[PDB]
Amino acid sequence: ALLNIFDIAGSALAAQSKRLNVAASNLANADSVTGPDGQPYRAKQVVFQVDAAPGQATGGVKVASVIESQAPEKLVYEPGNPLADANGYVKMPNVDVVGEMVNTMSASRSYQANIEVLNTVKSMMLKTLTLGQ
Amino acid sequence: PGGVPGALSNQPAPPN
Amino acid sequence: GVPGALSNQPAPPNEAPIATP
Amino acid sequence: PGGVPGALSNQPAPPN
Amino acid sequence: GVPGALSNQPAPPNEAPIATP
Amino acid sequence: MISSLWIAKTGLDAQQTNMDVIANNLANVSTNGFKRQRAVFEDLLYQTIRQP
Amino acid sequence: MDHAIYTAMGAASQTLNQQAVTASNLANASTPGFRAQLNALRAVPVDGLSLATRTLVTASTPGADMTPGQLDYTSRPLDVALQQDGWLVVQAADGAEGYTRNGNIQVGPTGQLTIQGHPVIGEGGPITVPEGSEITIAADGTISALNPGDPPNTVAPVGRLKLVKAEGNEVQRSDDGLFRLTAEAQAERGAVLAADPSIRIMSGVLEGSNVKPVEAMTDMIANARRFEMQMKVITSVDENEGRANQLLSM
Amino acid sequence: MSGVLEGSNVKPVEAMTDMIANARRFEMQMKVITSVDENEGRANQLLSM
Amino acid sequence: ATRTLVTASTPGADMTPGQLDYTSRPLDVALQQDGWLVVQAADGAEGYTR
Repeated sequence: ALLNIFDIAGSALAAQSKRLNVAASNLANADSVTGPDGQPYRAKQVVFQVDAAPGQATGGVKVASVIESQAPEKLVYEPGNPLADANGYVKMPNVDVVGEMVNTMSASRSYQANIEVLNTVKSMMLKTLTLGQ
Repeated sequence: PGGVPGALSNQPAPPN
Repeated sequence: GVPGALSNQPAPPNEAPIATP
Repeated sequence: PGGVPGALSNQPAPPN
Repeated sequence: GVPGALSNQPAPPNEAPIATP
Repeated sequence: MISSLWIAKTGLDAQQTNMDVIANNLANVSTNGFKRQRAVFEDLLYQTIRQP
Repeated sequence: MDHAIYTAMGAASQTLNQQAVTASNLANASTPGFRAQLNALRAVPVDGLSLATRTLVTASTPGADMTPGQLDYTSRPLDVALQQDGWLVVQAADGAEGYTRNGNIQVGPTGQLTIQGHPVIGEGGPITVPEGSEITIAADGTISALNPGDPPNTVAPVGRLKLVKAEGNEVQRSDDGLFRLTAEAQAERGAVLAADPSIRIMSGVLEGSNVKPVEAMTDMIANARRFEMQMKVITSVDENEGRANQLLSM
Repeated sequence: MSGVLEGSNVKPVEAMTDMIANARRFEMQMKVITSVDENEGRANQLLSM
Repeated sequence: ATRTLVTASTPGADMTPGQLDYTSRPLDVALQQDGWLVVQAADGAEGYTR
């Protein structure tokens, strides 16, 4: 069925947009020292998984949740900082800059691929309506 | 069934 | 509240505070 | 209703 | 089977060990 | 703060502090009963990314 | 995408990790009794079906460099330097036993010997010196204390520093910079290292850091070139996928 | 202390490092902006027919 | 919640003492660390300086 392709590709587009948004947020806040609660900015990551509940193996993509990374927060020595711990260490984000740049580019590429899939399926469905004049 | 789609799942890691 | 669905109630107004108070 | 679109609204501002 | 063909069973899990046991 | 522009900045600051100590020692040569200073440095916490 | 970008990206990120290790080594070029960290790339091949073409790279630190360091002559009887392959023993942060090379021994007001704030360990445990007394350290670690006011005939031994022998392959740098015995080495040599009577120390000389500058420079040059190479591969892969996406049209 | 004057406490190493980080952080933001702008065009073209 | 913006703030100032030059002037005065001179501000208020 070509109609379900609309839902599949729309889900893919939304998920990749969310992934690119997470990557952009990580890139922007790579040097943030604090948040509103005084906690360091932890790198965010989306969780991709299929959505084929009505008895299928393939159904597209959906973002289950956004999770903060468990890699070690970078400790910088600064004793004058109000946020420094007992040893004088301040926690800083664990953002991987090269990783987030590659994530941005890859998300853009797969987003574009899904755009092309949607356009092709729309063209095919348009051509179908002229079956036998 | 899935995980982080990108850098955090395409890098070698120690086992659990 | 599944994203992309339709709900009777409007979405709550989002806020981005720089300080908790 | 609505306000300034674009840069001014999608920028953090002091609460008021 | 040959790459790009169709099989009846899933491919085995992909793992890259940093150091072999 | 790419973790390599911070680590080298820390070293630059340490060398500048050592140079300040040396300059203070040299400027106070003619003073009476002056005890020379010596700078001592220690590396900070080592961060373990992945266990052996 | 083509996951070839995820190989060059890993190679570019591990290069930044290597640069962060090298810069950390360079920052400690004046730290007394410092052991430079060794950095090395290791290739891990991804196993699976069908054609093995992907081999990722990770930065690892195979121990440290034990090459004896420089000796600065400071005319101070408390600053000692160890013979090559010899370690001083101190009490670690969590009440454990750790090894070091920093001989900058300090005397507190109460009379206890410390190194970098950690208590110094002898054969009798932590060493307590008579309060406000001159200290001389022998070649084999014996400590002589002279009480001010009393004649120099009063000089008598008090305690002996614990000096141990350990190679590079046996010790591992803990997170606080203090070396400790590795698991395999600990299982064979016991929990606590017995003092070696053959270890000699020199009083009045302080050991510096063994950070080799030429190797550091060459490493930074090579790291920059490798990072640029991976960036050129990443750009090529991205450009390839951008056109390949045109196959889905019409 | 009389007869001495206190100058500024601006650290040059910190300022230079901060300026380098600022420049190379902007460039990345400009790359992300360009990527999003390029992405929006094909999404807009999706609305045809 | 995927969008996290960033804003640049100035958390006070740096109070590390600066360089001290020696001008043979009896009026030039320098203060010990964490010490301030007191002046009368423009708006009739009380201000502290180094």
